Amino acid sequence: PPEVLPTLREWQGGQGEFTLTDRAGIVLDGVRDSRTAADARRFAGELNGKASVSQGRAARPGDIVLRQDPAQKGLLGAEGYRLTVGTRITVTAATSTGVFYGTRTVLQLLNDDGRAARGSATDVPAYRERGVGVCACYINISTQWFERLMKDMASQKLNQLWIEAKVKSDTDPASAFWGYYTKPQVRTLVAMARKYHIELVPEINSPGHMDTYLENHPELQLKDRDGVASPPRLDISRPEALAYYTSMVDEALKVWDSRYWHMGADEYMIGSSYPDYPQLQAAARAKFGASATPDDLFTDFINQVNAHVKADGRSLRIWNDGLAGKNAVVPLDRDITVEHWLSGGSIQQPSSLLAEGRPVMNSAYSLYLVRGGFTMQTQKLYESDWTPLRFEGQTLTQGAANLTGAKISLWPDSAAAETENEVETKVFMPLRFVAQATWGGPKPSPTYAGFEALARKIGHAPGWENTDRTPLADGTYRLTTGAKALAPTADAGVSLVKNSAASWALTATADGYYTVRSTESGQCLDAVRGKKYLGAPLEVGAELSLANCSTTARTQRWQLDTGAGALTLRNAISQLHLTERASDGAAVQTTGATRLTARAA
Ligand SMILES: CC(=O)N[C@@H]1[C@@H](O)[C@H](O)[C@@H](CO)O[C@@H]1O
Repeated sequence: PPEVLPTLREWQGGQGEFTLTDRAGIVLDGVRDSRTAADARRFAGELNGKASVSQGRAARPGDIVLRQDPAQKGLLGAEGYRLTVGTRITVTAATSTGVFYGTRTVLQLLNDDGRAARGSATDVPAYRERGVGVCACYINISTQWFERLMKDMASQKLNQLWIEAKVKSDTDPASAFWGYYTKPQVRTLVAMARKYHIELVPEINSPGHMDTYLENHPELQLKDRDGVASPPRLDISRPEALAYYTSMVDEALKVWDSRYWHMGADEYMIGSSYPDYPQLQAAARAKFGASATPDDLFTDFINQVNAHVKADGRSLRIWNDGLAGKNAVVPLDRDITVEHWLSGGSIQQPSSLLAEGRPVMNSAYSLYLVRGGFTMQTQKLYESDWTPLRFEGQTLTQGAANLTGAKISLWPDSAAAETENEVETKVFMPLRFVAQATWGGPKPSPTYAGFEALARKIGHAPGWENTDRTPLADGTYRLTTGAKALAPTADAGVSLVKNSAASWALTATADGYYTVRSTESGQCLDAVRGKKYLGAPLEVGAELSLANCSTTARTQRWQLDTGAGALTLRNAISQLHLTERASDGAAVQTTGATRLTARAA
């Protein structure tokens, strides 16, 4: 079988080889489809040489034929294709997506030497949800980084991107504090996902983990028997609580424009806490009788969100850990997808969830990457023959129609411990592994070493890189705006100082940033002031400063964002830019930027 990733579901080999010559063309000989044609024009360019795209002439030996035939939808589904490698290559699919995935395989087949052994496959995914999740909460993850991830996902036939993030709110401006995405930024991500055949699954977590929204709304916070508020927890016994959350959901769904909504619902309450929340107890018993629990009120709240989003043709998803068999009266609505990440205690088992007839996704903790914490051990998973049947706590003995797939999940828990560019490096093999496990073809090799070699040979998606990480040669520069230059000032501060001749040693790092070191003091430009979340300096307005250079301080790493006349400096961790403070000229971090001209010194 061919060395492609994910591997083909089957392969019937033949004799001979297809070879790409400068005579080859790309032939679209099915239905007219502008998306398929645009994708095909990119594909034609991603091959060596100069292939033209046509949709009027018959195919010929040596051509790559892309045949979109909607009548094949029953056989091939929305994402499958039929590949023939002969004297010509033929990809037959029912949809633009299926043709695209076929062309991902073709690129890999021709990568090494423009030749491919002959044969054929019907290649259809074993699972319908093949995912990566990124938690872009507290911190901000750049849109350029997301575009690169989407290209890489698409190149490996992954089709689902979960994003937990705050949208800068017009509905509730008191929640609009960094990190967030603007509505234009969200629409940019939406456009990217559509282009790369990826479904976005946005999340605002509720009714736990709401500290990023409830900080300025103490009236909505859950109180215990002692009267003590839990800042991250919404009081679901208050009607104003559901109204608040569904408002924020509505505002986010308008811009994300996704079919799915993920409301989270992880880490809200456990039964050992029930003596301390008699008001949730009371509210539950009032509604659902003498056996009802706080978990019944929780499940009901989720079902209410379900009804809300279903009214606008959307579908709901949650994490699994709040399903612990204590909802005595109120079952979770069956058309809510449950993403299983955690087992233990009385948490409901995968088998039990699947037996209930709901969609269940495997989002195992084992598939997590956590800044400063656990890293998915792809080698071990490969060596132990991990598949989506292997949930935390339980391995299923057979498949199920309602097991949707799996995803890897990226979390920022110790947010200053690792840059997004370092996470990008770390996720390379996880991404290929979950793509392989969910597409569902046979292993290319018994052991991991062969898989890894193949993955690294293929490398990133064609067109992956979307930035220039090293726009300045390493050296000493003055950084100027008008009459001012960046310079050291009082109390380890840095400012834009009129008529200053100060200069800085800029040196690229291995992870796509620069250190910025004062030629005067020898100290490094850093972000260590202001409010921290998850250990990271995320306050807009916080002053920048100088500190002893450190190889481990990720807050000393700066991204150079380029223009023709000037550049801006973005902190790797905070994702805010160096900005001049008007009152005193101090360099501070904000969502704007001061444009600086680099002048060799
Ligand atoms: C769904 C999920 O992973 N929930 C939480 C996550 O919110 C948090 O970052 C982590 C801290 O260790 O605990 C759990 O993993």
